[PDB]
Amino acid sequence: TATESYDIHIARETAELFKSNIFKLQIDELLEQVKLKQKHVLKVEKFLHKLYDILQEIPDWEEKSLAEVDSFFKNKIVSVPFVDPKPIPQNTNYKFNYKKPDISLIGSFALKAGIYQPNGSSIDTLLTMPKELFEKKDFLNFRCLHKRSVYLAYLTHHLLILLKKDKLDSFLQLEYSYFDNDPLLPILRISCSKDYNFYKTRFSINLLIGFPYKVFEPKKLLPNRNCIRILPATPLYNFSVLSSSTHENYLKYLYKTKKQTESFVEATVLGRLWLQQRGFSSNMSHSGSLGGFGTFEFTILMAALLNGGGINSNKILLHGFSSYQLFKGVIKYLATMDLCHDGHLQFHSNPASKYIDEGFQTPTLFDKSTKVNILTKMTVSSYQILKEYAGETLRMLNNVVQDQFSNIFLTNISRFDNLKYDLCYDVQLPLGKYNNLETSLAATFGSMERVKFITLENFLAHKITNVARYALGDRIKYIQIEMVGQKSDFPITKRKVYSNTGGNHFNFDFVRVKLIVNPSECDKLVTKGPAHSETMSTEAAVFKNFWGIKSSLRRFKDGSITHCCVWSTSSSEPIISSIVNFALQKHVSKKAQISNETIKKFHNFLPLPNLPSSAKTSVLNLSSFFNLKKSFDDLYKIIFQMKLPLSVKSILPVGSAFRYTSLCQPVPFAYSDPDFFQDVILEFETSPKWPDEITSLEKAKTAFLLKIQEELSANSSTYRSFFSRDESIPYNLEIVTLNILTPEGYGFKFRVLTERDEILYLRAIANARNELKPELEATFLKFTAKYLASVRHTRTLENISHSYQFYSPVVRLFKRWLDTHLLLGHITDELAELIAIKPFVDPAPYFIPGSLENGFLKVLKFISQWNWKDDPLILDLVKPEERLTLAQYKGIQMNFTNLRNSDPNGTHLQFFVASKNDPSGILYSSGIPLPIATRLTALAKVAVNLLQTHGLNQQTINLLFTPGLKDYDFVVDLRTPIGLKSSCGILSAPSNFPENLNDLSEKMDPTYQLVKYLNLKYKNSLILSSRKYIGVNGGEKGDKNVITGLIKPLFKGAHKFRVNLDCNVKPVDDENVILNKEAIFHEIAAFGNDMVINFETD
Amino acid sequence: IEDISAMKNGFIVVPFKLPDHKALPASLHFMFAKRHQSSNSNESDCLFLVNLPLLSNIEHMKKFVGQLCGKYDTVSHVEELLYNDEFGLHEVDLSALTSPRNTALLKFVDAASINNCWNALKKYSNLHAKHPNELFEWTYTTPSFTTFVNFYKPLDIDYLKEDIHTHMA
Repeated sequence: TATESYDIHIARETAELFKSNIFKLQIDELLEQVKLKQKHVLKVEKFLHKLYDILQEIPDWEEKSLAEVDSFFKNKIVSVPFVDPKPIPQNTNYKFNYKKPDISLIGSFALKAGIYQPNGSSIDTLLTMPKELFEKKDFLNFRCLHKRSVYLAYLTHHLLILLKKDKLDSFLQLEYSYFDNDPLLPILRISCSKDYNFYKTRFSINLLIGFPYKVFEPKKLLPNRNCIRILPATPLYNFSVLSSSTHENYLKYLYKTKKQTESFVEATVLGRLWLQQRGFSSNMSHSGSLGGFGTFEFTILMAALLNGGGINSNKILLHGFSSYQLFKGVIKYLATMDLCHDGHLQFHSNPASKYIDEGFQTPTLFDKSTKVNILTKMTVSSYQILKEYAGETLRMLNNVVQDQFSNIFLTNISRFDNLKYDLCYDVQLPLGKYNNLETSLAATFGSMERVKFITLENFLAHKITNVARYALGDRIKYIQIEMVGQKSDFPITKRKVYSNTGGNHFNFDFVRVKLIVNPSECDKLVTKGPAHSETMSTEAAVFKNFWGIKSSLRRFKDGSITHCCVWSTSSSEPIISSIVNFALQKHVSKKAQISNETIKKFHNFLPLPNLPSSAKTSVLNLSSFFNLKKSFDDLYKIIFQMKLPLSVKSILPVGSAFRYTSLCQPVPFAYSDPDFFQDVILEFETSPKWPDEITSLEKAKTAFLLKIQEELSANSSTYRSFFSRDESIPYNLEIVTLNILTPEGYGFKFRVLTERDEILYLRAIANARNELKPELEATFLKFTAKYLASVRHTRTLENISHSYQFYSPVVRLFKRWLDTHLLLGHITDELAELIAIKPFVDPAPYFIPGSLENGFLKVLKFISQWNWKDDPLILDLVKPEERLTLAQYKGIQMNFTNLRNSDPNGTHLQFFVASKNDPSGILYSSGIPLPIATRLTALAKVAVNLLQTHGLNQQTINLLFTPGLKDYDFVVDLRTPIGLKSSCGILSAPSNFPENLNDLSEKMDPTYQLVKYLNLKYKNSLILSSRKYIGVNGGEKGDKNVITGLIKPLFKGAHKFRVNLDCNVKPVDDENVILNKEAIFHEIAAFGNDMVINFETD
Repeated sequence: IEDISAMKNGFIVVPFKLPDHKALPASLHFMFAKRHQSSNSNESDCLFLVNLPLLSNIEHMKKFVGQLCGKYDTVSHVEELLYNDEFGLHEVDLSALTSPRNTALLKFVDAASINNCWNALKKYSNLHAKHPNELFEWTYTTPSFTTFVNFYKPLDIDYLKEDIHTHMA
């Protein structure tokens, strides 16, 4: 009913209003920003008018034999752009002629939907050859196309004459190209160099040669029909021929729809930009490009959805929809309504559009009026990717919290293949000439293939796609084959695009195979094939032939026996690399050379643990961490079950190993590793007997640890234990940890937490004089991070890591990178972890990372673009579709803006990083010196720039992990007397704990303590940085460290002598003093003494 | 600069020659000293010292005062170095709250000891100008490998047990 409909409509409007209104204003602004100025439209319309005159003056010539046209052109500059197969005298009875064309405009310019493009835009001018130039059999065997090419050539010759005459040839540029990069459809392109000069408008003019509507029986050109007699259907060929007859038809259809629908043009601009950012266009995708779906296809789809589109032909879009509603509705349809394997859309350009739930296994948008499949230019692989981008955009459009406009329209994700995709393989294919293919190509490219695929390039891209898809199975989600160096333009003096690059005579330099990985399956040992039975099924025969020597039979745990291939894991590369190499060399070309060295370099920058079969262990394998947890679990039981004066309530392990983030994988007995001792929080049942002052409280806690240690030593003597001071909570001098060494070779440090602790820190803040409150706040923050927030941080990251399998190795590599640049000492592990998770929990408009390279580069890219003065980082630490609500998100944003009100430049707090775990945004990022924050940003920019400039390769990757050590006041080289690489558990093996536990210390980093105490002494005046992981980053033996020093800007000039200056100073007169550099240098040299090898000063 | 023996606020300038290090290319460290005024009983006969050299301790300060006594044939006995918290570890009394950085006091055994030292320091402060080579070298305590790794060692269990057992009684 009308009232029912109205109520639903109002309910929906209200539900969508918040985002709808915001989006509209953003849309309005974008459209103004990209608006074509009327002066430019008018200026090209002036040239277009002259062009029409000139063209109208080209005289008809005469019916000519192929011999005659050949003679006509032989002596002239212009060549006929005959398509392959070019006509031979022996097989061409018909003849050729030119007569005056009907001129018309098509495309965006004709629909007045043009936008300002820095790169420029094309105006498509349609020149229809008269019907009498055609015989009704001309749709067959390239006849109409050869007629078309001569027609274009004759036109181009006479146009050149007439342009010379009007003096226009001095600023005009003429060249051949292919319409939509379709090699069957050469066109002429006119462009301007620096009154009819339209250079400043950024337009180019394409002269499209078309056929009259319905010159050939449309039913004879259906996708399932053959039109090249050699029979196999010729859908590619048929599309080129049939659509050459429908250009005006579609312009009329789109113009009519535009007139009916107020926001059509605006929605068209939104579609164009959305597709453009994602690397899509109308260009032919069959020859190794991402596309077949550009502005034209978007508008045709939108128009179809404005006249039905449901499974029962119901309207999807209404004529009164805002541009937001139109765009969103098209995206939603693309996301959810399958047009390839499971269905297709039928429409009538001349009646209601109907979704039909049978698929043709190729992208299909079928016009019942014209018999054209609008989506012919799209490969299956291009369509699958389009549908995923549509799904992601639909999710973004439904986000009622974080603003997605920039992600949707304003972010080019296509600039860098290594960010857009997870793995990219460069494939050299020196196939030689066409006559060489019998040996250079493993598959036959014969008569049937040429008829179906038209070009070798189409055949080759499809072959490589099909081979890689079958070989990789569920290891991947999406694939693109790219013909790199492919050209679309060629001189008017040439028949076609010619190439001799890449050791071949085809239109590409090499091929790039680009993958979106499936992390749950990508590095599995077994490629599963068909079931084994008595006689070979077709599927099993195919599998066996495809894999050859790699194929075997295997019994699975469930009792099944199937054909399979078994691969070897490697720490250095994904199994995918082996498979691509094997499959391409076997089934594409024996001459194929496959390389992907970038992924190996990133893999090899993760420290290799000294564990059995380490070099053969997947980067995705977490066994090291699982084995540590298993050891902990055994100890947990013993302590939890102990009879003590209070019962144990909780034992909560909170160390980096429990959330898979430790820089090095844990190795038994590797006690040199900074992360060897894993923190555990121990809580007893509540008790009113805990002391009400911090010294007595800590001693009471220690008394319980003593009882635990006593019981452990008595009845569980394969565990060893000792007590250690924790000096990291400033001014709490009595904290003791119980350090337990398990028989499996792992270390755990236990601290007690009571319900009294937080109360005492809060009381200390309340009691402190105003001047001191900041220091007590900082102490309380350190306490909170260690004892309170560590449990939720660890539980959250452990849990969601299962949905983000590449996060663990990515964050570990990120920490390694931070430590190589001496930053890790100032950046908490939690802050590093939360920055690194950004590309995983908030990937848009990219996909979630599916390789080590992809994730790591995304973290650096994020940092490079993060203006931490202006913007917070707010994370929804959840698995992919508990999320922050609108109110919660705005409340966190207000924490940031409040902070910036009194800290507008981020002098006190730079990186605001918040989540549901920490809405304050400052728990893990407080107390960082400003120069350290700026250096981190600077290094990320340096990294991104190095890669944009010099590309991603072995040399530039090495540079990412090399410190520059420039712009420092001083640099000190240290060497420890004993190398720690081995005892850190890194392969360049620890086997026991020392007899005397006092000797654990002999394999610990003395330079860590050195730098710790230097920072404590000189906190007021200097910033000192060093490596935290000497085993990892201290060279071949793990014995070299560096200290860099910065004098705080506060101490570069003189000051009044005051008793509380807290700086090593010298007098400059009897009233004023200045920092004394020479004395400080001698102090530092003396402090490190024999370990100080070199000391450089600015 | 050599002519600056005392600062305007009453602090005497007390320079030391810095020992050589293999890794560095005769520089001075400047400590500052003034007589301490305190109505507090345990802060009697003290010099307030600003900018003590790295890792200053009672042994180093006794050596210094002894060199002064030898040079100027005088008698001065040092009792204690007070409030030398070079690493800032005791800057806030968390214990009290839950119920002068880079400076210290050098305490002498009696009024005569400090007076003698103070007179000797006055003459010491004029050496920079008159006889710079007569300034005393400060030889830093130089922590060994063992000293740095000691920070990692277990707490002594028997000391700990005793400490905890007694405090809890």
